[PDB]
Amino acid sequence: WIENIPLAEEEHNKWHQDAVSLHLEFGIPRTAAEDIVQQCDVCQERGIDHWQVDYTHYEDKIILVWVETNSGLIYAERVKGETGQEFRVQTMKWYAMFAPKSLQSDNGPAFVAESTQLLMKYLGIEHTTGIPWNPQSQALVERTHQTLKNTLEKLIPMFNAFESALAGTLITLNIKRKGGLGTSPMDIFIFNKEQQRIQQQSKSKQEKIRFCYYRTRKRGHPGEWQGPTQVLWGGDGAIVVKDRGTDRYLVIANKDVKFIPP
Amino acid sequence: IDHWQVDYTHYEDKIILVWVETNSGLIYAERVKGETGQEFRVQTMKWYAMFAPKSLQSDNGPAFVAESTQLLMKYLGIEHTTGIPWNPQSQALVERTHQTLKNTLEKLIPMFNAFESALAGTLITLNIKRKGGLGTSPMDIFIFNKEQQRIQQQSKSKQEKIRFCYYRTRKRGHPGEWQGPTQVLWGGDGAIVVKDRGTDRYLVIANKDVKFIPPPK
Amino acid sequence: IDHWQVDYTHYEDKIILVWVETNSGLIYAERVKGETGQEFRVQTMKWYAMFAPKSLQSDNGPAFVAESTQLLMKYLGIEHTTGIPWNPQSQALVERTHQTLKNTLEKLIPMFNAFESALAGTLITLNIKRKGGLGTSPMDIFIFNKEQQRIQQQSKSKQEKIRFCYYRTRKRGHPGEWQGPTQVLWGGDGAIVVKDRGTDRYLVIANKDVKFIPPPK
DNA sequence: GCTGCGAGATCCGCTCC
DNA sequence: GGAGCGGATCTCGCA
Ligand SMILES: [Ca+2]
Ligand SMILES: [Zn+2]
Repeated sequence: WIENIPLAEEEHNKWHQDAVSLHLEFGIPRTAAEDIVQQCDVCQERGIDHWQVDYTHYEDKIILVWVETNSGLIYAERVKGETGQEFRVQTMKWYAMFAPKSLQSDNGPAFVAESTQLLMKYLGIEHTTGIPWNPQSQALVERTHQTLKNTLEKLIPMFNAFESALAGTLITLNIKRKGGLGTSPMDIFIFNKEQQRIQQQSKSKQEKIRFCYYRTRKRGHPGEWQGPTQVLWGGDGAIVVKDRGTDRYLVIANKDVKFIPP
Repeated sequence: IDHWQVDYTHYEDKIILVWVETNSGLIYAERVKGETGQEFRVQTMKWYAMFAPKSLQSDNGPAFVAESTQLLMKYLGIEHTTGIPWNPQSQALVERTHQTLKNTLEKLIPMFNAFESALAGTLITLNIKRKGGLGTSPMDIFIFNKEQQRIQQQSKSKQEKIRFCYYRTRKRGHPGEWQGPTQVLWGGDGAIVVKDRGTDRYLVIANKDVKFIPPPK
Repeated sequence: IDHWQVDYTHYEDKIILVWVETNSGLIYAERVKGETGQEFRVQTMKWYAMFAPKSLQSDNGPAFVAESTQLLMKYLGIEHTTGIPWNPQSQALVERTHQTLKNTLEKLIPMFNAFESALAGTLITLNIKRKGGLGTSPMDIFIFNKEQQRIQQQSKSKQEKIRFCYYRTRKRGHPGEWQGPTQVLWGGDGAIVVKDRGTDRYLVIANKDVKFIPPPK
């Protein structure tokens, strides 16, 4: 946790990994990995709970597409109409069973409305609307629709309706399609939630800013007290701080820190 | 382990179907338009899409007893049993969940304006605000059970290694011949312990004079 | 034990260097011509001539920080820190000592013509007249601290006895786990003192919450 | 119609006092 | 259990 932060930072400086890879490798919190990645000047100059929504039709019926950037999870459900009210119904019914944090979409008649933004404001999940001019996004969106629509005709004859094939497509994609060590995309999502839940136990007691002094040990010589430095994250007797001089993250034991009243 | 149940409720001349879990307590709600079996079939397959059950128990229904329905449920491979449940625990859980959801939905009336939005919002509130045990949501305990069963099923991989190794000793200031092959007993940092056949004695040998070989046929 | 602090004071355009001690409480004041590095080193050497300090604290000052000063201090080989002491205890002690010495010096200025003789007489009178408790003068505490620092004392710490036991922590009547074996420190009546490995903090555990390890048979 | 060799160190396993 | 002791084993460099 606290101890391996500089190791992750220097590894990312060497190789320029991503936040998810750093989290899976060094075990650092996802927030810390995101902070490290975002602060990279080269990176400034793809993640969990990040989804994309696209519109498609088949046999003159309305269907919505929800593609997860990381877990490769696809979800769909029948939609009566493209109006704003029905669109909101589907969007928040999507949150009924999922807990995302980011979402991207294009411009549409039901995307923008006087009540659409205020409704998502209550949910609190950040959403960005823009034009996907990235060639990677263009080629990634194309394959998902073909993959989901190819499985439709493989099970039409003995299913009664199209909404019946709606669940069959999800069964074909999210249940049987497996990579790695026989891991399904839903397995990836469920496992991701496991390590995602851990950081709540730490951030629950960390929601109150504190200033503290730090002391640098050099060959067993305490030297002096230095600070003040903002406490980044807490640990079992270890505290990580930012050095103003060397611009590096340092780890100090709990026996060389005091409390400064606000 | 992975038991599910179905129950319908009537409110304001409308029918709401509820999926209930016994061991964990998952609750799901949906608005059933008509009593035709097509709606029940599509709801069941949507549930199979969004959930991975192993056992389902339910009462009798006008559309449940149909050859096509049994054929479809056997196509999905799930099991189902007929007859009214006689377990008081299941009845108590179902009644408590139904009364709680009814109370929550009737309390939440002024906040919404639409209907489908209202049902899905009630689903959100019931599935999120329900804190059981150490503040665990029903979906949270469900994913806990899934990850626990997955890790207990996959834990056998780390146990089936039984790798083989060679070893050699220093005699009269010079290295000896590569004795083996043999199966390692315990391997830690710096050295590993092995069983010798010449003297039937345990010997600890460092990593600087060993070789690692997969077990033979 | 044997904690010292060095400070400067001004009186009638005269610089006086003062050493304040915590355990013995003795004040040592001398006259310094100027707050230069070489003279500061000379004064520290004069102070070290009859005393053997172990812990020293200093405030901010240009003479305190210097490459030659730090080399000389490492020549001393004594645990000392230099910086800005914001601890209220040290500041309060030093200001109280300064106030006391300022109050006391003006009483014996007239009959003693020499300033050095006057300050020596004042400090002599203070350390021979002022007594606390049952009549404990500061040099008695100082010699007690000095005689507690015998080299032969450290070797007399293990005659025959050494034991081991477990310990469990209690939080509002709810006990914890045994935390593994740990080394004992001393055996009291009704409770014992142990050292934690995770936090390096000394704790006290009741006898009823401690499981004794039997001696080898 | 024929050819490698041993001196000088070092321990094991032994038995005997 | 201490004790020395006979012998198998090792490398290297003559040309
Ligand atoms: Ca020759
Ligand atoms: Zn980077």
